[PDB]
This record gives sequence, C-alpha cells and structure tokens, in this order.
Amino acid sequence: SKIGINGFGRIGRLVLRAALSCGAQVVAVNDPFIALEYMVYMFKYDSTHGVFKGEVKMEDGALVVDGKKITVFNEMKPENIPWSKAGAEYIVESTGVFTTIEKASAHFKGGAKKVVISAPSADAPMFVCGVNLEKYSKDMTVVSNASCTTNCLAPVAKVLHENFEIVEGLMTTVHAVTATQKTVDGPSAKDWRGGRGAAQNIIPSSTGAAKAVGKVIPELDGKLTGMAFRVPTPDVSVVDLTVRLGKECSYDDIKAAMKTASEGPLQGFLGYTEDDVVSSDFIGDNRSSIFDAKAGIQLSKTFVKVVSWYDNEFGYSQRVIDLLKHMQKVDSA
Amino acid sequence: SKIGINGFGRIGRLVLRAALSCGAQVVAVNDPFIALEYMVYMFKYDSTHGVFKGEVKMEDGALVVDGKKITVFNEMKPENIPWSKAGAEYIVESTGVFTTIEKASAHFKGGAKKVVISAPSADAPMFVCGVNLEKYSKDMTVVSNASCTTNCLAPVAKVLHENFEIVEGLMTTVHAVTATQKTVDGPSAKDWRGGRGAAQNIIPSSTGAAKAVGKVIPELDGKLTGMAFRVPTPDVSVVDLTVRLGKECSYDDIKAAMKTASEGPLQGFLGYTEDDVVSSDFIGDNRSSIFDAKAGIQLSKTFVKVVSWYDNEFGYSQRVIDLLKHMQKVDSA
Amino acid sequence: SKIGINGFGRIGRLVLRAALSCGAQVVAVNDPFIALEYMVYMFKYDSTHGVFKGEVKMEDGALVVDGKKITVFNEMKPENIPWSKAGAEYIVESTGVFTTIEKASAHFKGGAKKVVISAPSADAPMFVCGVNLEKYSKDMTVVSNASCTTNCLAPVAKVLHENFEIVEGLMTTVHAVTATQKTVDGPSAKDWRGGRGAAQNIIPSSTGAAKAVGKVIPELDGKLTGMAFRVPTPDVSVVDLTVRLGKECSYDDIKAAMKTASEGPLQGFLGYTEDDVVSSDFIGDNRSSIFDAKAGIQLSKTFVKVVSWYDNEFGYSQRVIDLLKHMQKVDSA
Amino acid sequence: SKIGINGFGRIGRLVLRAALSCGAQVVAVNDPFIALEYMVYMFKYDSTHGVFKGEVKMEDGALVVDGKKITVFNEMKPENIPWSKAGAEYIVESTGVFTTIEKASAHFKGGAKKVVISAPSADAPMFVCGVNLEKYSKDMTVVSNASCTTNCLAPVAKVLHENFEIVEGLMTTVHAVTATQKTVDGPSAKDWRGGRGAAQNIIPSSTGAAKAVGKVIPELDGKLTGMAFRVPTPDVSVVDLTVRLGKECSYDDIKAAMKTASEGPLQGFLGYTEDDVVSSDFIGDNRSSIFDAKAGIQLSKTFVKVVSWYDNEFGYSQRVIDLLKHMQKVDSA
Repeated sequence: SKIGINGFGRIGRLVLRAALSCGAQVVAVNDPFIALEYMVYMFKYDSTHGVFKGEVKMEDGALVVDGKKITVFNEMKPENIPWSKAGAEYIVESTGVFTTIEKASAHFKGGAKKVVISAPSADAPMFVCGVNLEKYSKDMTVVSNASCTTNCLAPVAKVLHENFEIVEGLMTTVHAVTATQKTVDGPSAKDWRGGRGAAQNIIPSSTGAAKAVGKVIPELDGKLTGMAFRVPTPDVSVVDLTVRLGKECSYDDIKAAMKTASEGPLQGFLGYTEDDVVSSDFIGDNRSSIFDAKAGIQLSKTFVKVVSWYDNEFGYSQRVIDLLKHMQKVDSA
Repeated sequence: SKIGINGFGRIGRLVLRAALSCGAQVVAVNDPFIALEYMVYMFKYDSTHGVFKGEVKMEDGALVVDGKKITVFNEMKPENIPWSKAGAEYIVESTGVFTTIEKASAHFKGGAKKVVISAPSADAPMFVCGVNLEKYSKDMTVVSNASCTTNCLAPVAKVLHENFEIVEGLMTTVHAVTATQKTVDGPSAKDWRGGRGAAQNIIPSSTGAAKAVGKVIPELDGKLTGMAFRVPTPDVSVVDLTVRLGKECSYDDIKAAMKTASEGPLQGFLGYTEDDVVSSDFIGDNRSSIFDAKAGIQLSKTFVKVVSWYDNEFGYSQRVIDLLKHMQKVDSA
Repeated sequence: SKIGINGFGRIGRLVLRAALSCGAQVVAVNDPFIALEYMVYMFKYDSTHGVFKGEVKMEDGALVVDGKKITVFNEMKPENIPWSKAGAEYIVESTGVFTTIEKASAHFKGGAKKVVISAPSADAPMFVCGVNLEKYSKDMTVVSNASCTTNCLAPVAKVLHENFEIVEGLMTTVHAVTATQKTVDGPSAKDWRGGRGAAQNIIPSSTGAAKAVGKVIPELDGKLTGMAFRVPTPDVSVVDLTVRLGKECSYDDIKAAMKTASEGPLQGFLGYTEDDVVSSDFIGDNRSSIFDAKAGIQLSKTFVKVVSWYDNEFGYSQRVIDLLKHMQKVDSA
Repeated sequence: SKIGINGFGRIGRLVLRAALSCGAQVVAVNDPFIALEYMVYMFKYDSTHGVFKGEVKMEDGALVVDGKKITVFNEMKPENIPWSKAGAEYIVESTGVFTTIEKASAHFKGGAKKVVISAPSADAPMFVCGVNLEKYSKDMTVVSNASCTTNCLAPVAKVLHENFEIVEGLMTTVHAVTATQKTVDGPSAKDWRGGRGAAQNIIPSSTGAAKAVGKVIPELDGKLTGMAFRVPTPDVSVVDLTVRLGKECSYDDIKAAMKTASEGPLQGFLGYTEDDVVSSDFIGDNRSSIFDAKAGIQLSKTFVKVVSWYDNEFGYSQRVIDLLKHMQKVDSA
C-alpha cells in the first residue's frame, strides 16, 4: 500500500481515518491553511464521529499517528506537492478545487503518478463500488468516484431496475448540514438559498441523480432527476426515490430484492433493514446506502417509493478506500 | 358572532389569537390541566409566533383579552362544559381527545349546539377551505376541517388535477416538530420512532394525503398516498408531491395554473412564489399552502414534483376561523 | 452480584448498559409503560450513545442480553414487584416517583432487600463517589446518590476547598436538554419556563449546588448555591463555578490541585484537560466531571471561575454502578 | 440627516433597517462581494428578523427602499468610496476589517468626513448609550461604540456599582451563534474551538467584560472580566454577572435599583422584568439589556448574580442608531 491525501477536512481526514481501520498505507498529507499541529488536534477530535486514540502527535517535523510516520506537506498548488521526494504513488484529491482530469493530472508535474478524485467530475470517469469495478481498468489514471448521494442511489437503482426496470423516477435527498451552509444567513453569491441560516431552515438544493446515475449505470442516463433539502441534522441523509416501474411487482418484492442483494452481491455496499425506527442511527456506519424495508416506503402497483440512508460524512469515506483498493489490485501487477 | 374554543395548546391558542386578527367573537375557553393565570401568560408568549399586546389579564375571575371578558372554565369532559350559562353558540374542539360526531355530539348534554373539529374525523364531514365549501350546508352540526398537511395539498391537488388530471401521485411532507416528539427518546408506546430523539434525527411518519384529500376532493378518493419526516425545524413543513399527470404539459403551466389560482378563485388559500430561496420564512404567514414555483420543482414530460410550504401551527389557524365563519352566513338566517 | 433496576428510561438503561461494561450482575427490570419487546428495541438503539451489539432479544418470556437471562416485570407499584421469587437483592430506582426512604423502603413488602436512589432524596443518605464512601456503612438500607451536577461539583469543590478552603461560591450549570423539556411549549403546571419550547431557547432552571454538596461535603453545607441553563445540546453540560477562595493562590495552583488529584485520589472520578477545545466531546466518557484547565477558567487574586463538564446521561450511570459496588464490599461479608 | 453604511451583513443591514424604523437618513451602502439585486433580496428576507414590507427594489442603478433612493457602491477599500460625489455625511463601519482610527480615517482620502465604529476599537473612544453620552463631544471624528455584551453589561454594572459599588465581579455570556462559527467543524486557524462545529456543541469564547466596561465606566477599568459560551440558539443571549458587592444590601434592592433605573435614567436602555420566564423571547425587542428579575438571580448577602439578556443582532442595532443620532445633535450647530 502507498497513498497520499491532497488537502484534508471532512473527506480528507475520515478518508485517512478510514485508510487506517482498513488496511491502507499511511502516506503524506498536504493541506495549506492547516499547520502540522492543528491536524493532530484536528483529526484526533470529531464533533460527530469523535476522538480516536492512536499515537496522535508530531515528531521529526511531521504527523505520526498510531506510531507511523506520515509526512505532511503544504502548498497552494499541487503541481508542486512532492510525491517524488515523498514516494506516495496513489494520491486522493480532497480539496474541492481540482475536480477535472485537467486539474488533477496536474499532480504529476511535481512528480507523482496515479489519482482518484473524491468528487464528481466533468471529464474523469465516475466509479461507485457496485458497478464501478468492471467498467474500471488500468487505462485509467485520474479516476473519479461520484459523491455520497450517487453512492446512495447507485445500489438501490441497480436492484430496483435491472430487476423491475425503472422507466421514470424522482428523488428527494434530505441532506444534513454541510461545510458550506452558513451559520446564520449570508453570502452564496453563487449558491444563494444556502447563504441563509442553516439551522432554522429547510432549504432546497440542486443535486445529482442525473449525475453519476446516468453516468455510471448508463442504461439509465436520462431517466432519473431529483432534489435536496438540507436540514439541521448533523450527519445523516435519507434519499427518497419514487419510480414508475415496468415489471408490475408488489412493494413486497421490493423488500426481498434488496435483501437478497444486501447479502448476495451488493454485500458490503447496500444494507437493508425492517428493524425499523432508525433515524440518523447510521451516524458511523461504514456502509454505502441502507434499505429501510418499511419506513417512508409505500406502494401503488408499479408506482413505488423507497428510502435509503447514507452517513454522507463516512460511508463514502470507506468507499474512497475501497475504490482506492480495487484499483491497486487491477493496477498492480 | 359567539365562539367557544374547547381547550387550547397549539390550535386552541392561535385559533384564539386567530379569531381576533379577524372579526371573530371571544367566548369561553375550557382547558383542563390549565388554570386561568397560566393561560394569559401562556398565550401572551410564543416561542415560535410570540408575544402579542392585548390587554392580557385575569379579572372578576376569568380571562379578559383586549378588554373583552371571555369566560374560561375547566372540566375533564365536555358533556359538562357550560354554554348554557355561558351563551356560546359554535364550539371548536382542539384537545385531540374527542374526534368524532359520537364524541363531539356529546358536547350538547351540558347545554350546547354548534360544532367543528380541529382535526381529521372518522365520521365527521371533512371540509378543506377551497373545496369544503358548497359540499357544506346546515344539515351538518359537528363538521370537521381536516388538518395542516391536507390543507396544503387540497389546493395544489385541485389545480394540478382538475387542470392536468393527476392519475397517480406520491407525497413527502417534511414536518417540523410537534406536540409529540420526545425531547430525548422515550415511549411512543403506540407511536414508536417519534418516541425517539426528536431533535437529533429525521424520523419517518405515517401521514394522510389519501386522508382528507380523497375524502375531500372525491374524484381522487384513491390515487394519492404519501408519508412524512419530522426534522428539527420548529415551525415549517414543505409538502412534496410527485404526479403522473394525464394531460401532457410543461412544468411551466404547472406554473401559470397555480398563479391564475393564487389570484382567481384560490385567492387567499394558495399563494405561489418565484422569488425563491424562501425557507422556514412562512412562519407567521396566515395563508394555507404556497406554491414555490422554482424550488424543489422538477419536470419530466408528464411526471413531475411540486413543492408548497404550510405553517402547521397557524396557516391552518386562520382556516378554522374561515371554516368557523362560512358556517355562520349559511347557518344563520 | 445480583441487582435489579426498577424502571428504565435515560437512567434505567445506561444503568443496565452500565452494569455490563463493568462486572455488574444483570437481574430483573420492572417498568410499567413498556412491553418486553419494546425494551430490547429500546435498549440496543440510542440517539446519543446508540446501538450496542448484545445478544439483544427475548426468550422464554424475558430479556436475554448477551446470553444472560435478566427477568423483566411490570406493575405500577413496587411493594408488588417480585425480588422474592426473583432472587435479586440490590434494587436500583430510576422511575423518579419513589425518591424517599419512606417511598423506597416500600420495595420490601413484596419481598426484596437493599436499595439505592439514583436521584436526590429528602432523608436518605446522599453518597457521591469521591466523598460518599467512608460516611457510608452497613446501617443504611436505602442510601441514595445525588445527581450528576453534584456528581460534577463534589470533586471540583473538595479539591479547591480542602486546598484553598472556599469561603463563598455561586454556580451556573449549562444543562443540555432532558426528558421533561417539551419539544414545543406546553404545560409545566409545576415547572413553567421548561414547559416552553426547549429547542429554540436558553431556559434557566433552579438547581442543587446547595443540595447534595452541603449534604455530601459538610463543611460547605451553607456556602454554595446555583442555577442552570438548558441549551439545545443533546447530552453534555458544563458547570461554571465562581469562588471567593480563602488562601490566596494563582489560577495556576487551581491547575495542579486538580491534576495532582486526577491521579492521586479522585483518580477515576476527576479528569482534567489542558488540551483545550473540547466541547460536548465527553459524549460517552465514563467519568464524573473533568476539569478543563484554561477553558472557561479566569483568575483575579482569590476570586476565581472554573469549568468542569459532565455527560449527565452517563458519567453518572457508571457511579450508580460504583455506589452499587462499594456497598457490596462493605455490605457483603 | 444623512448616513452611510460601509459594508452590510448582520449589523450593516439592521442598521439600515434600524435607521428606517427611526428617523435616520437613507444613504448609500458599500459592500464588495454583494451585488445591487442580492442586497434587496438580502435586505428583504431574514431567518431571525425577517421580511419587511418596504418598497424593496433596484431602480436607476441603485436600491430604492420604501421609495427613497439609497445609493449602493462596491470596491475593496473605502479610502476610495465616494461620499464626495455621493454626499452622506456620517459613515458607519460594519465589514469588520477597518476597526481603527487609522483604519477608518482612511475613509476621508476618497472624500467623506464623520464616522462610527459599530465595533470595539483600540484607539477610538468607546461610547455605550447609558454612559457614552457626556464623555462625548465634537473633537471626535472617528468615534467607536463598543459591542453587544458590553452594551448588555454597561447598564447593569452602572446601576449595581455606583449604587452598591462592585468590588470584584465575573461574567458568563451565553451567546447564541455567529457569522463565523462554522456549521460542521473546521478551520478557526486563529480562533480554533469555534472552528469546531457550532451546532452540536457548547463552546467557550474569549470575550471583553474588561473591554469597554473598564474603558467605558472609568472607575472599574480593572474590577471585571469574563467569558462566553455559544449554544445553538439563533439570536438572543444572557450575560451572567456575579459580584462581591461592597455596600451590603439584598438581592431585592438589586431589584428596584434596576427597576427604578429602567424608568428613570437608563430609561429606554435597561428594561427589567419579573413576569419571568421569558427566554429567547427578546428576539426583536429594540432595547439594550433587560434585567430579568428572579431568573437565575440568587443572593448571599454581598455576593449576588444578576441575569440580563440582549438580542445581539438588533438591540445594539438601534444603539448605533442613537450613538449616531446624539452625535448629530452636538456635532451640528
């Protein structure tokens, strides 16, 4: 294993924090606007997932978590980050700014070599664990792993459709506060309705069902669209999908299906429940999207609605490491 | 005008304070577990809509609000509440415990006569402002006015449908906490997942869109269903409805259809905006349902989603007041 | 060991939950208002501390947790609960209604034997770990363990005082919502300003600075008093304590005083942090009170302010376990 | 009357909307990072305060509110702002950046003349309404007007002291969120424990009790100091003062010192109540500081604790208004 974490906040850290609990190589970190000694404190403590326990302290000028020397670097320009002097071959791009094959590639200049963009990209392919896989192979150097939501409907589409089809469909995500969403009104000079007070409000949000779904499981590319509400909730989020379906079924079969798949092949990615209630239970639930056989579920013959919940902050976080992995296997020879 | 408001917490209250921004008659209130000096203090102040101005004091042993003595009484059972010695014509039920003609009816015994249920009834007619109207005449003694969510969907159904037909559809209301929602887990002995931490979580919710709607705008009795989530938000609540239409059209006209309404006949009930953002603004917006033309709206050819926000606590408040009135011109002759 | 936990809400549970991370003996549980089957569900799930892993299910008509048969009973009257056919000698009392020697003693009639009140009581002893101990011996049958604030302030008192003496103090507790605190106003028929909306508001609250502290640590019994603020927070709580000191010293020795103590004697019960920030970290932190060296601290000669945070839900829960324990050692022989 | 408001967010704004409720002059705004038509929308609508009714529109390239052409401008450095072509006599400084005599004088260069610091300064005088007054006269061109908390303490200390004296005192401010306080952990490079997540947590806050009170009411420059907790709460706030008195007296006369002051001199600045509870009622209460008489107030013969709330957003908003007014009486001749 060998990895690298360009920048580090929400994704940046759990991705790291994830690497660790999994079997991922410690690395190099590189985050301007955060000094070596804030990261220790800044990754050791977590409002929502919280604290940690490793040997989390600095030493010979860098971060040593759990007794393992992970260089940390800084530079407001990646064509500059070392990985030559450094020697971490797989880089993860966190930042937010550096989303396109053009903006990533830039890694190398410095000295570097293979990349994964932790967000949705306009040119870069767009892996999602279920289906990612095959579509994926070694030609690929700057792969991109489509978001949290996409990762939540991905699974859930695949089941639904292939198995009953999906002819047309809509989706509501009930997002739970994000980095952006301001503490109390203000600018979103671009994002305007989320310039507003993030804690008193139910606030719409343009999103992407369109996005990876079409872009990942292409038989679709054109049948799903969808929206989002951002709510006080600190970390969960329930994706709301309604389908005109195709193969008349019984809400029931919706059940069985997702179950048969929770174990069969979506094994670790889709989960399935009926042991109800839940709510932002999932907080810390390394998973991908879980099916709630019974809650917010409802049928009308071939017109159905399902609920799937994520953990936005870290189901995804585990995935980057799984995307991250999978490739090594293939990539490595 | 003579009123009566059996009980008073959320509806009981704002329906009190409703009455007086109108041209309503004061009365008699009758809330067990609540003494006269609690009420004044308990009406003067509202965390959500709050404070007031009225001459808010006890006098010659009853409530005097805005220098206009309105009795108040207490008894755990309405077949005993005065209205005899009282002289309070139309009586409104808030409590919750007394929902059906069987249970309202009982009013009389004490000495009574004219009544409306602030909630869904089993047997009771079920007027909604827009449509309620002509279906309703004086045969009806104990008529009910189905709820908050419903009140927000009538309007929007009736435009949509009548106008593009609606063949099948689905709905998500994002409720904002209620009376019920435990402040930190606990029994819901009957209502289990909203027993849970109503301020950490998004919690599913059986609801009634087929409810009032079907049993209000008959032609549908059967094509709509839906569910709910209670989110932190102290007072708002966006109704999400998806429809397979009937008459192909373009989310556009969904636009003008709702606009012509807001003005034409759906005057003061349905509202419509295009000046976006909005959020939990609506707080204190005597209205009923507001189409949000552009927000959490999406089209796909004859498959669509519309978004309208309520005000659970008092858009409905003004309605009882109008169901309440309407009743009088007709009823009184 | 052999226990019994009469009832189970916030305390009954984490008290259960408690026994088990220790080496406490499971038992019998006895809660009107809750079926067997809802317990399992109500015990393994938790907004704030959540999920568990236990062999969490029922069997030959009881609760088996982690393959260990704990009987469950329900009766609205404890002089009625088995402890007889039951064989469980130390009962714990969570309810809330049964706070006095008079009220507890009760137990026995049915058949039973030895008890602790996880509440503050009129007449029963009032043990708190740090100090409690010695003043405690086998005479006491229905001894009680004064609350969490107290649990919070004993150590922090005892350290300051014995050590720089303490001539007069005041205290503010920033409490973090409770069972009571209605989700949207309402009755508080005896408790009024915590009948109001407790997710919108900073709502004061009478409290027991005086309570258990005088009553626990004698020499004070007249020098401390306080108040509380309930804030949105789901679970932590910070005691703010001002003292006119006695022995001049410097904010500093306040520091070593507590640190030297974190290790010395208040060992597991007092904490001490200089590694700042913290905030409602402590979430799930089996402890007692932790002193935050530098945060919410301030000096001026011998007039000072100190800050310790709790975990009202579950530092306290460990303690009942400890109180519950020690007794055994004394009591048993 | 002529005003001018450099920048405009939380204060900038309500000082606009404050002026207006007044008899202030409209003006010209000047807020880089915000377009003419976002202003209008951003002036119009408020999560906490909200909406308006004004003739809120853009016209001949400026904002006309309430049919009053108030010019707007944009550039990232006021030594450049017009006020010469322009003609708005008194400039008010909001932004944040530009807090010193040095920093505002800067204004001039462009063309301008008179100024106020809606913020604490290091070199600019510090006027609070109660005491600012006389200390103030015309040799002062770029005057400063201490902040929220201060404004809340000023009156309360002023009565207490003068009147019972104040020897040693400490304070707790229970602030409610801020422009800054990140909604999900994160940077606070300068201010770290507030970089942490503002919505989950109770979070310390350095403050200045020391600040303007010392530098306001001369006589104390040295007897007080304090801290702050931010909580969820969107907008209200309560200053917690504990004091070693000097003149003995008893909780009570604390009452009437404060009550006779509301009427007498602190007339419309300190307000005082006993019809208790309140809470984050205050929301929009043009005022300054209100003494809650009986709420988390406690004596012990010359050691007390008085509680007073503010409305940080806009009690201070009206103040700028009259610091501003007053200046004009004098300033003009």
